[PDB]
Amino acid sequence: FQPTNGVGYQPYRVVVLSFELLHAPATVCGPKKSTNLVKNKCVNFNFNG
Amino acid sequence: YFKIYSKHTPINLVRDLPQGFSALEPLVDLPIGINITRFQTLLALHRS
Repeated sequence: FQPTNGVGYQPYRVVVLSFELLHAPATVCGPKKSTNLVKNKCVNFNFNG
Repeated sequence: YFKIYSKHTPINLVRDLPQGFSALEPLVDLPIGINITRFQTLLALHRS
């Protein structure tokens, strides 16, 4: 690995993420997005599922 | 899911279980996903 090499010979760091689902409880979940709380109005609420 | 419920109670009885009511609060739910069929208590020795 030299700094003057071509782009096809330059070092590339590779990270491969493998996602599997098993019968065990899935714990690596995506972000739980939240919005600001609004009170005193008829709204559709989703609190912790 | 491994549910651990626990309760701390201040007693002053010497030998047996006291007679009374105390509901155990849920302390922690563990995502373990494993088979468990046997258990064992862990104690502490006193050395002198």
